[PDB]
Amino acid sequence: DYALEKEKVKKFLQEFYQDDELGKKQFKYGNQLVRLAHREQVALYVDLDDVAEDDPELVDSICENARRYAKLFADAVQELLPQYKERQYPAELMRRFELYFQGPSSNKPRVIREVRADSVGKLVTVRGIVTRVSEVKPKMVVATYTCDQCGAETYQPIGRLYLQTRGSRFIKFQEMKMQEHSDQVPVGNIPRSITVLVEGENTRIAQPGDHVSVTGIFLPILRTGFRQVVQGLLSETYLEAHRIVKMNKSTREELRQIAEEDFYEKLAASIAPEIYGHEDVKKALLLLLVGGVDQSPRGMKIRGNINICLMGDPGVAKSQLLSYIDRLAPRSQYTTGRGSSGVGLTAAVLRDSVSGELTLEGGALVLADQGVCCIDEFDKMAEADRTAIHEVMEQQTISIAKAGILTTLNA
Amino acid sequence: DEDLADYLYKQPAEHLQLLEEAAKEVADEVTRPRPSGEEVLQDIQVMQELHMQLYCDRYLCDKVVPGNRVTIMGIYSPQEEEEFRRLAALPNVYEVISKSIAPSIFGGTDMKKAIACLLFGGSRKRLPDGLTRRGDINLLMLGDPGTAKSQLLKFVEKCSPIGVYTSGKGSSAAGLTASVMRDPSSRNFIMEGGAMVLADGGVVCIDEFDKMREDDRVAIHEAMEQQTISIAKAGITTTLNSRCSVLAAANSVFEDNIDFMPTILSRFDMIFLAKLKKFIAYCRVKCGPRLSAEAAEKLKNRYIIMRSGPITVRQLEAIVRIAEALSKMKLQPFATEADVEEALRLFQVSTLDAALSQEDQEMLSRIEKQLKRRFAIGSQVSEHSIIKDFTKQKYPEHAIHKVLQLMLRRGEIQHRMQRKVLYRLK
Amino acid sequence: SKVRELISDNQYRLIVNVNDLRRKNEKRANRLLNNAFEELVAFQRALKDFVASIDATYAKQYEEFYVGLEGSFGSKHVSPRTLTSCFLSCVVCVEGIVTKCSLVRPKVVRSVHEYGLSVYKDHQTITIQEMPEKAPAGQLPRSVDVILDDDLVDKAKPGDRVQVVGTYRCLPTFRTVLIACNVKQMSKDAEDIAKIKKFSKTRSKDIFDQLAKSLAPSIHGHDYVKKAILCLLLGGVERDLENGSHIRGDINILLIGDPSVAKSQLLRYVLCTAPRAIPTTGRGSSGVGLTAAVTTDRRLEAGAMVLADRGVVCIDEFDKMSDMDRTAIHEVMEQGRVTIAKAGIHARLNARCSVLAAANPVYGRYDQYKTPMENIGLQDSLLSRFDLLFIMLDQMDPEQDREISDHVLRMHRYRSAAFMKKYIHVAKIIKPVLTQESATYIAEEYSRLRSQDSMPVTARTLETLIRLATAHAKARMSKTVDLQDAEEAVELVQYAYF
Repeated sequence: DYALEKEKVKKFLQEFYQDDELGKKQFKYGNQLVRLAHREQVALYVDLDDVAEDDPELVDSICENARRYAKLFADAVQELLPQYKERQYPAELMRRFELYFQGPSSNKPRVIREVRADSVGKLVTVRGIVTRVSEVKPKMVVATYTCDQCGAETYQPIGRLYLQTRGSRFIKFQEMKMQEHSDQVPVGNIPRSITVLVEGENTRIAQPGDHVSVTGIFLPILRTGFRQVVQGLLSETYLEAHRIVKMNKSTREELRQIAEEDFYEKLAASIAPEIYGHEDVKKALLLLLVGGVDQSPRGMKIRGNINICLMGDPGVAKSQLLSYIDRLAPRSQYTTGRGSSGVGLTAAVLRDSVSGELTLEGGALVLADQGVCCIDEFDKMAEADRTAIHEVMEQQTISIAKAGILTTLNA
Repeated sequence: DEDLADYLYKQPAEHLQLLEEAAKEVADEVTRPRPSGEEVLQDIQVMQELHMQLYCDRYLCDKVVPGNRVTIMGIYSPQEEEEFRRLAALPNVYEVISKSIAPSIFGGTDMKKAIACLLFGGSRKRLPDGLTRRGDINLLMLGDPGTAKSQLLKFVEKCSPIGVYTSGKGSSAAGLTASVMRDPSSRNFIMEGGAMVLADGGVVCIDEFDKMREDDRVAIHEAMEQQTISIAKAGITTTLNSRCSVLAAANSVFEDNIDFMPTILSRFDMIFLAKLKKFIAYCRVKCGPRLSAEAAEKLKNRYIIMRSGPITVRQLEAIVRIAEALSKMKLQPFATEADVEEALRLFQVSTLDAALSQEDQEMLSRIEKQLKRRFAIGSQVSEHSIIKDFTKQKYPEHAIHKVLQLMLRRGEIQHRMQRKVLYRLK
Repeated sequence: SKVRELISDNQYRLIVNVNDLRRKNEKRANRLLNNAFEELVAFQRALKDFVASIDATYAKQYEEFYVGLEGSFGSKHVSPRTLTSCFLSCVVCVEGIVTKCSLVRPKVVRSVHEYGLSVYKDHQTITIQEMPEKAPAGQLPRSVDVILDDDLVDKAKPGDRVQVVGTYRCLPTFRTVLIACNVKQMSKDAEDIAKIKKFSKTRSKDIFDQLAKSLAPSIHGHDYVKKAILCLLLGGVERDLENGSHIRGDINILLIGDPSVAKSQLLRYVLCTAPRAIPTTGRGSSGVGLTAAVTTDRRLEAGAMVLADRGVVCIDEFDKMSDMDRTAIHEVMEQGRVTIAKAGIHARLNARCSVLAAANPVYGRYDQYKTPMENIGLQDSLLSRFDLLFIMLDQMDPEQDREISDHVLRMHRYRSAAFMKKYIHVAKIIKPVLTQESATYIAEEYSRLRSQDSMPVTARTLETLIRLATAHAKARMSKTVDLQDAEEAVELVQYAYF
């Protein structure tokens, strides 16, 4: 069905921009098309839900073949330009003009562990927690090369030859690391985290720690290379994040009989079970288990921080509860005094192999954007780790003053 | 038989192919049920240097180590006792035993006389519960060279039928013990062996034992203690007999004076023709001697006299080997207190050698004086400089290694900090 | 019906025992030739005839209809050491140790060797050396790793010793693996019994005061630590730590002294008597308790504290270790799981491993003066973390030293071991569960001792005292604790305090 219905999708794409009046006497998707040829918007996203209402083909099918129905979404868009155009690959061939995807919950944001051999070629979305923010670069995609004896532009994606930028096809890209939410891991496992493939205007966009959107999805630029999916030498499908988007925001005693009685009486008697009493402490833990993050507009930005210290470690095996706390506490991470460097909390940088130059990846604090920060042995966090602490006093406090990087991250 | 023997010698590779086929022909004609349960073949199959490569694969892969009791299972493309009995009868044989062994170019009688004990050694004790025990006392020969200790060790070496002269700071990839390595083809094994390896049961002339490689050093400490080492790889149960004996030759360095193990000089004793090869063997082959209890009485008494004096405990042990040499010098069932007392006269010297004649309690004080009470971070107090302050404080490189660079062994906070602060700062 | 129970909404793979296996015919999923390559695909294609009768939805080529072929196997049932080309392309009921594991990925579209023609496959190999704990006193392996197919991948984890049957995945020279077929955990799935029931009577004798000596054959003194050595030899492998955890009874012990102060020997005895026990000394340079994430291969060279899972170790020269090995032990002692996460190997692999530890009087010989917390410099918390910290002090006791060399020599030979090992197995699966009265007696005297040693930890000390009473009653094969079993522990912990 896939390799030879090229006319349909082109016919389809010839009509889907025409399939409504929502782009002002044009469909919304066509709203961008005049904006595309005029270079008003250059990248595109796609709400695939609008197609399944009349044709789940290219919806279930792209869900079966992201690449092809990615790649085939393009090759129509390739020859669709002259229909809206205000004026191998000719030079302009979507050269700075890009396509992304979106739509129903058939592509629910999946788990970093749940990438699969099934996830190859898959339509792919993810949420989770961010880190490993690389130094962006530009990045060529096509060696617009020279047939010097012959003159005009020549394109390879790849001896006496030169490979020359003036017509070549480039992009701004990064590496990223999505991480599990610390919420869907009530488990004896590592909260997994992923090498992410990151590109487009969805680079230079966001910080670590965010709970976010993704679409980890193949580019239309190639199906497999010269032929179908079967090949002999192949680098990795990792997470080709399209439409990375923040998550600002995703038992009643009125219908039930629950919040009526004092949690500040009751919640003690149902939290800290092993604990040998001293629920008094637990209250603040309860308070911190409430936190104070979601503020009313009185500028109380310090409301979020319940900044407690407990003094002395085989206190009941109070060593234990922080796991209990983290067993309670999502958005939560545990660390120890002398277990690692400040990047147990903070962040630091060096080269990587896969993609992206010098990914800043960060610690618990960098992981704990409005989280719950849990420590062993605060004393051994010697002067180095005494410090961003003493900044993290001040909320968004992972500040840098280094040659190439001088940011702060939102501790 | 007749139709195979001479043929099989020059032409093994086919006339025996008839046999196992003839065996398969008989085994089939033995007319059991004939499924492919061929693994019990190697049951009904019954019914390197002493290099060479030998048939070590599918049935043959990984059976034993080399140089063993050479049972060559395949083919690759008395009246002298009577003298020795007279020597065993002979009273002052001990000294010609001491001195017929001796180029009198050099050497205290005691020093040789260790060797005169050494070749007889202790015993190999298949004792009471699982665990066995040594039987062979070891010697650590330090001091100045200019001795022909080479010739001496070579004396032992070309005395030793079991025993090889070893080197140095290693050589090739055989250890002083069971080093191994990777066949490029699948890295099945490289039984590189060691110096005790070819000499297991013999004696090892370890040249510059101090200068050996650290690779075996972590290993040698035990098989020297244990006379066997374990291959500590992934799933290798094998632990190899390191039952060779010692000729641990190095220079007086610089049990305080080891690279990183000043107790391992525990593992030795205190050193600062083919007639024999017939002699010593038979009693090395026989004896199975013991110790007279009446000496054990004096021993227990003596050690109480020495406890009025681990050193003692292992000295207990070392004596228990030394006088055990004498019964083998004497073909005895057990050893008399004269042996012990002589062995004490042997060992008391070695103890006086063990003597040399203060604790480290002066050190950590003055170092903790220096480490934080002078300066925690150690800046300006660094081993670029404080070395001189150690040269002032008479704490040599060995001693700061004995203390300072093992104050980090103590988990010393500002020091191990300093080990990284002045890793580059000084 | 015998083929309709296969839920292929779920994982298509099945478990199959041999008794129902022989009942079918060719092309109806039997196995009677043991000619797997035809017998498997024919089984699957028989299943593909069964599913097409059950659900044509379930009849899909991307679904492989695989199986483990688990039950009553035997004729092939051996170890990697013992898995030879007589089984070449045969299904062997592999028992072994999952220690030295591999690195992960999907595989690529296996095309030469529906999301496109040739999708990746969730896959890696995983190592199996032969089952060591019954293995030779000394012997090299010819072992192998083993393929984990998609649904089987990440099922079990390194360090297990397991019951896994599958197909001797040889290549043509002579290089192989298995493809598991399926795992069962022998690690989960487990004659003189009545004799032990005769031996183990309280009418028989006090085994405890005996047996500590009946395996301490060559030790004058330390009769406390023998019982400790027994106690650490004793103990279960599970605490009902619901929704949390605490100090536990697998906790591990430290000792002070030289060998010939019995150090190595005790360990050697603990080693000679190490059933479910591996040792070390100090540094133990071979990924001590780690997988080590082994380069350009990648392997998981799962260390002792993986290899020691459901075990107890001996440490000699505990001081020797790296600070990281000083460190990571500290918590993984607590966790009992090996927090590893470099570029690649992320896990907290279980560390169900006790230890006995020994190390040196630092720069002493005597080293009496100070708290081992700096007397012996492996300083802080580890010691408080440890079960116990006894010192075989080098106190001249001439009246004993008189005896000691005699005590040397009654063993010199001028001219009951396995009995423990057969005792201990039966003990190791019992639970001497609580008694109020003992518990009263425990709860009686903790506070006393806690008060007595005033002139030491409630959240902890009780829990070892718990375990300490356990080993007593466990050695008794009793099913609930005796108030005397609860007693000697108080004496024992008192003997820690003397």
